[PDB]
Amino acid sequence: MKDFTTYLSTAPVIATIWFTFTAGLLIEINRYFPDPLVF
Amino acid sequence: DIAGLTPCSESKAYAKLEKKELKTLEKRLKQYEADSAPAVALKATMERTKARFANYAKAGLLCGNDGLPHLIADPGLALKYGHAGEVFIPTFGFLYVAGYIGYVGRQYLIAVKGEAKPTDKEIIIDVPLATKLAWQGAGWPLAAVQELQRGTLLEKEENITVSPR
Amino acid sequence: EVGPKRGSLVKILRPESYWFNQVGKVVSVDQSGVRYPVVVRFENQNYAGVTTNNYALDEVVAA
Amino acid sequence: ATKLFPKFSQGLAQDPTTRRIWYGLAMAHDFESHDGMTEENLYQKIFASHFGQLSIIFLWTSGNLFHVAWQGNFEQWVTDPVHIRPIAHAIWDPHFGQPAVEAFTRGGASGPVNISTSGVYQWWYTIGMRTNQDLYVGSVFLALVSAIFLFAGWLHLQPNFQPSLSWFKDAESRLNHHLSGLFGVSSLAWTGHLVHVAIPESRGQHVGWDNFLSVLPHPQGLTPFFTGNWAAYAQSPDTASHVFGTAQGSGQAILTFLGGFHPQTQSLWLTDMAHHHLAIAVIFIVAGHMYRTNFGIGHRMQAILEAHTPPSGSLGAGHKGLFDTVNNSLHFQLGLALASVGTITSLVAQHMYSLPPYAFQAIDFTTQAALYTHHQYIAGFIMCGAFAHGAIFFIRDYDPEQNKGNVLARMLDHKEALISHLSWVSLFLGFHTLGLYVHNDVMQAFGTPEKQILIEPVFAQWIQAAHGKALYGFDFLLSSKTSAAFANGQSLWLPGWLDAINNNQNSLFLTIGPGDFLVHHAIALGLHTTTLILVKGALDARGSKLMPDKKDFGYSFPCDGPGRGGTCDISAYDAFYLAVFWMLNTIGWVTFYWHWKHLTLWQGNVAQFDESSTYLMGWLRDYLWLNSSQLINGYNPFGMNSLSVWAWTFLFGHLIYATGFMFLISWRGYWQELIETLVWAHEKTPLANLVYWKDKPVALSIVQARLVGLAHFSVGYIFTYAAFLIASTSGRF
Amino acid sequence: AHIVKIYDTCIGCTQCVRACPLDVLEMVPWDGCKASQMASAPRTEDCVGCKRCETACPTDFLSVRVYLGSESTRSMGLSY
Amino acid sequence: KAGNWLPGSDAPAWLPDDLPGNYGFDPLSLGKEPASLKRFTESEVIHGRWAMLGVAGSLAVELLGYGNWYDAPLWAVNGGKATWFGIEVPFDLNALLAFEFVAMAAAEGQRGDAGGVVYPGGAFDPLGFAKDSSKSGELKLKEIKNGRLAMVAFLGFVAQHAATGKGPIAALGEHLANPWGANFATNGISVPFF
Amino acid sequence: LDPQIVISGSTAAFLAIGRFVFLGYQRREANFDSNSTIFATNDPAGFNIIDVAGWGALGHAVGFAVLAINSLQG
Amino acid sequence: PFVPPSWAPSVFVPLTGLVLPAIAMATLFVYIEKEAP
Repeated sequence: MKDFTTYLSTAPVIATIWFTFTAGLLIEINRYFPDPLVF
Repeated sequence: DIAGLTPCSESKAYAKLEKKELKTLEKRLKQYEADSAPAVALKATMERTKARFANYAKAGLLCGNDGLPHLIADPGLALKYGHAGEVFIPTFGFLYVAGYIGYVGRQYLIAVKGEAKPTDKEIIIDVPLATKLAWQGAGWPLAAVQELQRGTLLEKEENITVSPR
Repeated sequence: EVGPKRGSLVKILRPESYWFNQVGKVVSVDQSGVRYPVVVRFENQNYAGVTTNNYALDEVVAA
Repeated sequence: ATKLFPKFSQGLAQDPTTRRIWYGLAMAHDFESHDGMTEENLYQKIFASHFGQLSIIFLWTSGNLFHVAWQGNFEQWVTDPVHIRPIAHAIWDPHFGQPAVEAFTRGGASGPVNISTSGVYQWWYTIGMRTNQDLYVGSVFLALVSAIFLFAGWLHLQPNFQPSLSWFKDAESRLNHHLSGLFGVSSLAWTGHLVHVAIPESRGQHVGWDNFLSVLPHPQGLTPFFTGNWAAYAQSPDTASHVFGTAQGSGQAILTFLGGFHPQTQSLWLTDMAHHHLAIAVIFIVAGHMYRTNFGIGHRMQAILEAHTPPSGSLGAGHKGLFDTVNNSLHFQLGLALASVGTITSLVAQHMYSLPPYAFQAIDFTTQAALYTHHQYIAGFIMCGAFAHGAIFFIRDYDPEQNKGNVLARMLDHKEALISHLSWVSLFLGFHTLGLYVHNDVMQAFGTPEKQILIEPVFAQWIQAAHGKALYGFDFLLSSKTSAAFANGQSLWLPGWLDAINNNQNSLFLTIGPGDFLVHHAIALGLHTTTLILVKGALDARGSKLMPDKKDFGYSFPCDGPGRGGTCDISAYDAFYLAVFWMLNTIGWVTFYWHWKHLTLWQGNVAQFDESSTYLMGWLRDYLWLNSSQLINGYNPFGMNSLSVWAWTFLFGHLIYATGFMFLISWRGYWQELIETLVWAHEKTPLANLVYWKDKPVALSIVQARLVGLAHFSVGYIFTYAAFLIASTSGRF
Repeated sequence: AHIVKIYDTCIGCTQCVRACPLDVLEMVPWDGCKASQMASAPRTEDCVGCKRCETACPTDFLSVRVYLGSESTRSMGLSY
Repeated sequence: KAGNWLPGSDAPAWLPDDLPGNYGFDPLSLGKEPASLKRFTESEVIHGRWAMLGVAGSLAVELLGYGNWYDAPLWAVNGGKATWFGIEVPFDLNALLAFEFVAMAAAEGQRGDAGGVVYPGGAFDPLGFAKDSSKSGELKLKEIKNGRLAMVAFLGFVAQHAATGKGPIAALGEHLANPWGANFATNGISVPFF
Repeated sequence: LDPQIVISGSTAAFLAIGRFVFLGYQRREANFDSNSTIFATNDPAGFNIIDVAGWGALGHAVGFAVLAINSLQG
Repeated sequence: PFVPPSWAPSVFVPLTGLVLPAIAMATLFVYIEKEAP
């Protein structure tokens, strides 16, 4: 499992998971708060 | 008001634009039934359009002669005529998140720099240390200002490589 | 016995060198009268992929 | 063996390949690189070159005057300068068929002629030309002046006439004579022409060489000048109902400062221009007595430079030794001159479109578009040349031992910081401008134009309100009636200026919105990136970490080989090469913005530009696609019209651009191998191997390839935009 | 012809001579390095300027430098 | 040292102890260079003297009843004649510029040619109040302190006039009439958000 | 405004401030500022023809500026 | 006057386009290939 976690800790896998999390957060934010143009 | 613009709550072109969008959506909706998925989707889009226009007019935005809103970038005008939510508050929000990400990355680099093989820590991310620094980066402006006051934020001239001039 | 001690860290003062103002570990100092007897090994390679070089006695400063 | 050409390089003359011809042609003006070149001979060669260039300029001007007087319609255009198109010259092309002959036959001519877009008609009509005889006399005079300049260029190279080396380095005398004589006396003479010829000719009185010695320019006759009552010269100016060229409503004043524009011609007043030239003539003449030459009084530029070092040591040694590193370096002087010239050229373009100086120039839309675009592209090329010569100065004439601790050495001391900050500015501007444009494009595509980001340019609008524009409502400085700045000009020039700036029918401080803000940010991005490339190439010209000895290889060289990972485009010449593309792109953006805003203004619908300039789809469809419908229709299967030449030029520029892409993408090696195969084919072919070449055929060099590709790119770019601009503006109006 | 120069930082590793494809460089005796050898360029009239020797040099900075000079038949590597 | 401008802060090393008005106030380190500090001393003394005379004149004109300092040159802009102490002056604006320019040029030229002299004495001291250099120390401090105070007072005069429209005495009477209700925080010009 | 009085007064006044006020300063700056012609004169303070021409030019320019400004009636 | 005749373009255009460029091209080509003594 140590090798599997080390593989999941590589730059492309970490980048994929992080961008998926950030994109999902932004998408859900725009979903529950439609059309935010100002504060 | 500011720069010859009128508020969106009292602009005729703004209302005409809203009526144009609702008209084309309603025209597209008339071709379907009443209890079908495309009709419900179109009604949801129309409700979203109404809420968006109402929220933009409620926010006190300034519209132009085209019926579209305008942003106030001058700090004085924004804080004087109630337009700080357009470009001021989001500016400070981006500054906080930008310095947040920058400080987290800088801390990770400085932490892995003293190890045996920093290149391995760069291609293979150390998730526990990175997560700890990501959670600790909430005090980035305080830590950055304290670093600047101590003189440890910058590197000396003699320790940086330069061209032979 | 002349020159820096083997295994120490020195700074490169040669302006045309890739490692100018950079730290490198001393490998060996030649005991002859050669112009560049100090051998310095660096962790970071140059554009040619080389990590070792030969510098003079005054071209390296202890740091 | 060794050939006679080139005569200035024995090494190039010994080259037995085709590279000898190309290199000899491209290094003829590189006087410092010839065989047996000294400083005195170098300066003498440049002096002769200057005279030859002046002769070429004057001969070209005389040719324009002669063709307008011969094939032009200047005598008929002056009577109706609103409904008559100017004629450049006739067309004699045996390739033209009958439809081409009747299609180009326009403008009241008897044959095929070209309609001019240079605007020389308005300029000559404003300065005083009325008949074709005046243009003929001017052409003859300019041709004789050009011949005298050519003879002077030949005479100054012969013995007993060649200037000494110390004469060329007399900076104090040369600068005093250029500030007092070439600038002040010339401006004073122009004031004399405006008061004696232009002003009386614009009021219906013909004043020429046959009657100017008996006609008084003012009814008081030089008396108020000697008595100090100059205020009498501004009395009785031209009224608001004055007709240009006639005496109807014409005043008697010769030096006024009414400001604004003429109500009919929509151009600057002649009296104000004469007063302007007089004031600047007095200022330049007075400024011409600042340096000590041969009479004890004056200054020494070396003393002023050496006496300008701050005590805190912030600038190091300050400007010590700057006099020697500039007076002894021709590339430094050329770079300074080109930088100032390019900035002045851009200033000319902006001031001429906003403040029209020639009569009936604002109504000519094609003239405005072509003149502005021409001057802006010339200014961009000149700026790139200034930075290129700065890099040449660092490689060839920089001396670190003489410039030790001054501002010049400190530039190379922190060059990494400068390049890094320029990179940050360019990156920020590019990311934000592109992001806002793509965001607006997506909002327009999704049917929600109210969701796009439209930042109002409050800073520039605030400046416009300070100038006197009351559309925004800031009401301050010249906009508020109770301000001292406003009440202090109400009796001299503010009435006309305010009446002209508040009018939205002219190009004097046009109304701006979010589209103007965004395109201005794009302009700033282009300027910063071009400056980044040029500055980085000039500072890294003497060496960097990749090439610590780049100063020993010269300004232009191919590369350092494939070693060290690769050294492609490492010279400063390559930095200039990559910067030319950014200059063309920046000028393309500024000219696109100018053309679209003025097109929407002339068409009477500025809202179209204000609503479609925020998203790139509007720029691509409403400006590039909407205005090219008439251009590409110049020739089709249904026939052709006078706009077919612009369509051919459009396709011509596209072809040249695409041809440049070949030299830009494909590189030498493949071509050299192909050439070797062709050499074998010619050598092994009967009835053809008897005809052998005198120069061995070889592929073009890397530097030559970059230059050829850049030249094709620039020529195609310029011809394509000029053809589209002239065709769209001429067909639309 | 191109200008090929050898500087005193040469360690006598003989890699530049082996990488030369037209036999321009050679090794001569010397007393400035442990190998007691130094690179030399006595046949620069045949050098084309491929800079393979510069690529093969391991010193920082390089010990062998090639400067493009007057082009000729041998320098351009033409078989015609 | 006369005192400490920041109680508990070390005084700058480039400031001498015997300098008049030496309070150690120099956060920007402008007087670090010895040559620059030499020019700044005479510059401050000359500025203080001019400001003292200007403040005294501006106060005297309004105290006597001949308008404020801002209304003083108003006669030359719209058909008026200068009145000094209620006496008519027969001099136009052009004649005043020539006389003042020549007189000031001569005076300042001799002063500049002297070589940066701060304390001339002799003909400038007919009463002999600073004959001995031992007792001039306690009198030079008074001059520099009054000069700095008058400089601040003149700057305040200009600021209060540009922000209210009234003269120095008029602003004092209004403030004495309503201190809490009429100050810089109530003019609407100084602090915009108040 | 009389032109003769203004021009004469302006020229004489600037020649006076050039001969009795700014002569030493100009001579000291000209010395430190460091084929020619030496203009020897019998003036005890070295006020040669070059300085006279320069100061007279400044005086005439200022006098004509004063005359012009007063001529504008402002 | 300085006005050229009506037939001037019909003679100067073919001259400047075919006579002058051919002579100039031939002269320049001969000059480039001149061998030094």
